[PDB]
Amino acid sequence: GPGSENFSVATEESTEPLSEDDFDMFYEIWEKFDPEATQFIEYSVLSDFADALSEPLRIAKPNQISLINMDLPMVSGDRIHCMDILFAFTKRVLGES
Repeated sequence: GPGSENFSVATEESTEPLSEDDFDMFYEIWEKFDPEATQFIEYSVLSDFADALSEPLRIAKPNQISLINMDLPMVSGDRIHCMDILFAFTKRVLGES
């Protein structure tokens, strides 16, 4: 066996504010607006989706002003992609401003 008891110089345990339960909750609520699993929704229902989540991924209604102030893309000029919505919603929690 090695010396100096602990024998290492580093660790592998990550440090972030989110958990697996946040992403599971996101995908559970996502299916209510994209039951076809296309990975897209319209901006006309993005505000209902934003209010359907649990905290912290929630943006409590009225939320249209918050969505307008995000750097959210569009894929068509009227729809948005699942991962890009997720990113814009977690950006607040992560403190990336």
